[PDB]
Amino acid sequence: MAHSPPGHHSVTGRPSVNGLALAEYVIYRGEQAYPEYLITYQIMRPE
Amino acid sequence: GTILIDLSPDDKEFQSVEEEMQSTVREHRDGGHAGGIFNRYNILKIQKVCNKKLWERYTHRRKEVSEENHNHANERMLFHGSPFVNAIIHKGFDERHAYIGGMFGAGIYFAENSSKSNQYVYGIGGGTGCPVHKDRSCYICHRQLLFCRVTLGKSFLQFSAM
Ligand SMILES: COc1cccc2c(=O)[nH]c(-c3ccc(C)cc3)nc12
Ligand SMILES: [Zn+2]
Repeated sequence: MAHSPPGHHSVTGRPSVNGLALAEYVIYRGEQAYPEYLITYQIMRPE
Repeated sequence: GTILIDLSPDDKEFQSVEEEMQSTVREHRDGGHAGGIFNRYNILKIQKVCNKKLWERYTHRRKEVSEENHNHANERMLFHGSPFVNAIIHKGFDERHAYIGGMFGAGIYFAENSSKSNQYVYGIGGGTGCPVHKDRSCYICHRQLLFCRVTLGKSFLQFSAM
């Protein structure tokens, strides 16, 4: 696993071309996330 | 150890998580290649994940980060899709769960778009899709995503051409 940028604890990846795309985030220590909910689902075929 | 507690669909907590899933679906530039073709989900179950040890590991680090960032943890709720979901809920996140080739570095990746995380349920690029049908757009087989508490602290902003 890489290290965070110096002085930082994560990276925010922000799409600059697709205006409807939301951000993606990267952490470099597993201790900075807790798996709070487990969601079971199917994708639905569009009608 | 981890225990999983089912939420009732009549519970506001269930309904809030479902709405976060459904409202953050978007179209993807691969036309559905990795995650499938869909505009919405059928939510089958939502479980709360309870592990005292993992929670304490998380809150200890959150406190360290908050103090380094002038009393601001910058904590978010974000999606995570992974072929290692079964391992993560029991053992917690660690380096085995990182995306080594990710475009923002070798680290563990989370999304605001549920549909972005859905692209990783069957592996990077959707792998070969579901085990039973080898279909990245399978409408039959059940999938799992995590909705996670994530401490960002001071976050480096990287614009990306995506
Ligand atoms: C660019 O990678 C991602 C962006 C946003 C969300 C995720 C995400 O939810 N999971 C993974 C991912 C990638 C590789 C492996 C092995 C596991 C998860 N990558 C993501
Ligand atoms: Zn299938």
